[PDB]
Amino acid sequence: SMQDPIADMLTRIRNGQAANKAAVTMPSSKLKVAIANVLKEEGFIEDFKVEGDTKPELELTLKYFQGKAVVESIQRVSRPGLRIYKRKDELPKVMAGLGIAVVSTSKGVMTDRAARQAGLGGEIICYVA
Amino acid sequence: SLSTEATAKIVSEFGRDANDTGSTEVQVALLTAQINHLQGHFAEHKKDHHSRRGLLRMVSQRRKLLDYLKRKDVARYTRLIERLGLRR
Amino acid sequence: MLKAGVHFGHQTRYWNPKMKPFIFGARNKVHIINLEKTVPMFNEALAELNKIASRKGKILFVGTKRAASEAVKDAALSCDQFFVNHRWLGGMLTNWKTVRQSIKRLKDLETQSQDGTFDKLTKKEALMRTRELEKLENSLGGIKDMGGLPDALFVIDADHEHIAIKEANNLGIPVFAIVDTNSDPDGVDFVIPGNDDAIRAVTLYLGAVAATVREGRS
Amino acid sequence: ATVNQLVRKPRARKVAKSNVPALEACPQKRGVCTRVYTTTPKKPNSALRKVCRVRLTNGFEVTSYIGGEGHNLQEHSVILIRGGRVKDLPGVRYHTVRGALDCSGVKDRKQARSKYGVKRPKA
RNA sequence: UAACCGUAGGGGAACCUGCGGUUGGAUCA
RNA sequence: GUAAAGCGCACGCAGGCGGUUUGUUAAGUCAGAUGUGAAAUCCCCGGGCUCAACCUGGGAACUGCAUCUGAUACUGGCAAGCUUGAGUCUCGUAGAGGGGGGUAGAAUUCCAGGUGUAGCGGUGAAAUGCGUAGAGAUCUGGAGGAAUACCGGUGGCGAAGGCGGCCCCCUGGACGAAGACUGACGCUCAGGUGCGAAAGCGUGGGGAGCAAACAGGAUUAGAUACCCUGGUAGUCCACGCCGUAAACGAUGUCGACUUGGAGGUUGUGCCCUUGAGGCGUGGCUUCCGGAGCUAACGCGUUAAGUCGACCGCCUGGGGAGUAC
Repeated sequence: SMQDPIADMLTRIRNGQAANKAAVTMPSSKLKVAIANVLKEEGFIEDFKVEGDTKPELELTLKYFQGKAVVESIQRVSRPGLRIYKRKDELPKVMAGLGIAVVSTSKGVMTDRAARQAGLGGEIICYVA
Repeated sequence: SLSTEATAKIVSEFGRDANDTGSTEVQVALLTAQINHLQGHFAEHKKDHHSRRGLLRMVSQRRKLLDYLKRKDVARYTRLIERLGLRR
Repeated sequence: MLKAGVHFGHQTRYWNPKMKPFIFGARNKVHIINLEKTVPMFNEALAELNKIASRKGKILFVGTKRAASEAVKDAALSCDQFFVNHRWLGGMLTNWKTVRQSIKRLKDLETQSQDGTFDKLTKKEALMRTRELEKLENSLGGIKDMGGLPDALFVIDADHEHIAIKEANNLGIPVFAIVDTNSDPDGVDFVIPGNDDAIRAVTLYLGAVAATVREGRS
Repeated sequence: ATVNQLVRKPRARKVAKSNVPALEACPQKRGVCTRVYTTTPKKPNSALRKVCRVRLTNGFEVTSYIGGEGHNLQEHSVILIRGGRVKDLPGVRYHTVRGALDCSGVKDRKQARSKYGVKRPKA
């Protein structure tokens, strides 16, 4: 959005899923693609690309196993006016461990397990189940 | 609103170049005119509120621009407020 | 540029605020159903039918509508499955228990003409009894082969076959319906935003359904 | 509300109103007994019950209920208020302790001896 | 005497009347 | 939304929040470490009173504050930018947007005069009332005030309240399109300022119709009403005040997403533009309705669906929006 560009990413992804869409598109961003990269390895998204050397536009591909979709849970937490910063011993564990939790570390964007395995903390980004 | 022979006129007096109808120095100054000119209009009628709403608009809108200059080039601010006899 | 060029749009401005993300864009009185938002639905639904058909399940095609009745069996009956092209009885999915009872007197009614057991009673009597077939063999004649609730229900228009879908989501029987602009897709777990009408729209997809189902079980 | 709207004016409490004039945070209070009434209950019930105005040690006057199948208080006898209001009797949100001070206690009662005025019967 | 809100005046009492708004009005007005 | 709850509507200071890129900083933040965080409680493991309560060793914890060494993804600061947000310019378009001043035609009432004659007016009936001092009707001339049939619409404009005859003058906003320009200059906004139907208030005007009050007639058991005959404030104007309404979509403003159908109104591109016309592409707006949401009714791309930023508000009924 014009105020919360990251929160929009999640919404556009979840809104697409519900509508059984194929691919979601929206303006890119260092953090955005960075986040989009994680869900990739996590198998939450098929692939992802962008267009524009001056006018970048993210391109994500939704995913679904059977009748229902894959990403059946995606919400934010560390939003503006109410940001969240956890330690290496406070990091959340989405769905008892199954779901992932994106968190920006001094090393870069990671997941609840990722950063933990490292032994460092960062500003939580969102919960993906 | 404003006459072309005036709008397109002033633009060529504050623009740091040519046909720069965007430049704050320009737009901002362009606002004072339609404002000062209307003050003579509002002197009469008075009860005409729906027109003052727009008047106030361009006024605050003008200020929103002045604050910007101060936050982009201190000089340009004090360098323009004089040419327009602003601040009062 | 493919066959999906027959169900472009339907149902004027009556629409339904819910059916929006599937609207190509209103134009010339009525709107259009964004086919690009229909392509995934075009198969995603069929995929499950193809998958379930392999499990040797059941499929009931509901289409009480005239322009779909006579032209629905060839896709269900011929394909040997289940369908109801008439007034969907009240409970043929929930109160099946007592409903099946009607099927019996229908079956045993059939056997009457089968053998010489038809030349019984006054010539008039046979007539009074034969009428039951007309109704029975019609309202159930295409469901008699269902010795128990199905596993998935594919209904044409989501509006007309209203009650039909209702009972379904109350028994846990998945529903694959081809809704429409003025349709209420909130009751369909597998929406197929297409022209609920159009003599061609119905046939193509309807027949296309049995297609995947036919060899669904390999 | 919102964090901001909370930082300003958070969540207010609620001063618990303890329906009891003879507060002082006590299990009971001593009285003097102004008189002995026999007021009638509300609309749902009938039969006249026994009550009595009490001049609590803290001045705070108030009528207390005199439960039990047998009254025996006087217009000067000293009783002990306890609590527990009574529906049928409005304003009467108290009861005189049975078997305490200058009061008496139910007679011939063999059940629920603790309550009322009785301590181990004729055996 | 459709009701209600505002506002005003009047009357044993609910309330009546005027002006504006509302549908939280029945019957095809 | 209807249960208690969106301020009547705007503008906007403080405050909160802030599109995209690179460098930089290292404040937030994260990592390590050093202090300190009294002991005792609590907790874990383990000891002694025959057990327990109890007593007791060590640790764990004390979620904090500070300091030091780092890490630089995100937030913040600084520098230089970028253009899609926002804005400026150009040229068009529609409009009951506002303020001022004119002006026209229909009708009412009244004044005068002509014709003409015993009724008119009113109601469910009636009666009050007006009529032989000549009404009513009719026709001619004149005075005056208020409102603008038809077009008028499920229409349009406005922040809200609201805004309809035609003409001129001063003026605001909205939208489209080729574009050109500025370069995050933005969103929200307690307090604050301003705008606010009608009724009402002050001064001075005006006053046709209508009409609280008031007065007659009728109804009725009564009728301080509904009905009828009259009628004052008021309704109208100026200027100042009052600020309320079921000030209602009973639904705060801003932005991004999410099937469809029929229609309305206004701009623009295009099509043998040969046409009423046909195909798109924007603004605003009706009705139906899918997913979903919902306690249900219902809402449904103009959401009451999925989200984000800021603000207002609610916390059982009565007492009471009352007392002070």
